[PDB]
Amino acid sequence: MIHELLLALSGYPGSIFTWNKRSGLQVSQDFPFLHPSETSVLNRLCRLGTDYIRFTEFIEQYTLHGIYLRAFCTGLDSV
Amino acid sequence: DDRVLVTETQVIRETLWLLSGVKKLFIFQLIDGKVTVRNNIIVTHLTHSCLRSVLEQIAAY
Repeated sequence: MIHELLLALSGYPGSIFTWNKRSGLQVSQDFPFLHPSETSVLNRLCRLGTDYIRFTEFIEQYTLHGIYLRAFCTGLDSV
Repeated sequence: DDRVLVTETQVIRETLWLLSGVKKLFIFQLIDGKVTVRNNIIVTHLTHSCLRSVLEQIAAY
C-alpha cells in the first residue's frame, strides 16, 4: 500500500485513490485491512496530490500564449 | 450500559494522533470545535472512570 500511495502522490490514480475532475484526489471508502481512523490523514495527504496533478496538467497544456507564459511554466518545474 | 472495551496500546496510538492535530478519531470525537472524550471506552482495569479522567486532561491539550 506504501508503494501504492507513493504513486498516487506522483500523478497516477488507482482503485484505492480514485480521481474526480472537480474535487480532486480522495480515498474511495472504508477499507477493512487498514484502520478507519487513517481515512482522514490520507485525505489530508491528498490535498497535496491534487496540487501536483493540477500543476503538471497545466504545465503540459501550456495554457493564452506568450513567451513569458512559456518561461513561467519552464521555471515552475524547477521549484 | 454497553461499552466498547478497547485494548491498552490502542489508546496511546490514538493519543499520538490527537497530538498530531488530525481529526475524525474513534476517541476524542469533537462536536463544536471542542474535543470531547467518548462514553463507552473502558479498559480491563482503571474502573471506567479514571480513564475518563486521564483522557480528559489530554483532551484539554
